[PDB]
Amino acid sequence: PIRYEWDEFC
Amino acid sequence: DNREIVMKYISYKLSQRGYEWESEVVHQTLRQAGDDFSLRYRRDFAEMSSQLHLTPGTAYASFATVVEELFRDGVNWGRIVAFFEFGGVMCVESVNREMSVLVDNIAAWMATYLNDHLHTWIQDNGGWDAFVELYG
Ligand SMILES: *CC(=O)NCCNC(=O)c1ccc(C2=N[C@H](*)CS2)cc1
Repeated sequence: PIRYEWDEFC
Repeated sequence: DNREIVMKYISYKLSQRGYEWESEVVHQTLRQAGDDFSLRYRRDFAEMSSQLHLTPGTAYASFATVVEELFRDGVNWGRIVAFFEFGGVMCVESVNREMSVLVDNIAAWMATYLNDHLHTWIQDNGGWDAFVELYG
């Protein structure tokens, strides 16, 4: 789940 | 060595504030990604550090609470960089509040977390070399 902005690249 | 990646990251966050406390490409790429992350993802780091109220007696639980939240539904490289930067920021905050003895304690908690909860994911996802190719 995308919960942090740094998750978006992953 | 996970201890050495922790120690070099913390030593660097503290040297950037004026406080004194190839594998070289991994350390260098991690320093640059965390520096980048602290500017770009200010909002996510402010939410992580918002309910800290750092004291020697509450520090362990504050660190465990943030890191459990960060990794609860999975591991990716973004969360790994954010783990190093959140540990770094807790060390800087500890020194700033005259709780510099927390620095060694935080380093221990970070080394244990890496060894016990992040090592398997790192090894199964191309190791630190994949990190360097992707972020470096
Ligand atoms: C940036 C990164 O980690 N890139 C490597 C490829 N992505 C993954 O290995 C990866 C993607 C997504 C997830 C999760 N989704 C739900 C929360 S963690 C884990 C790993």
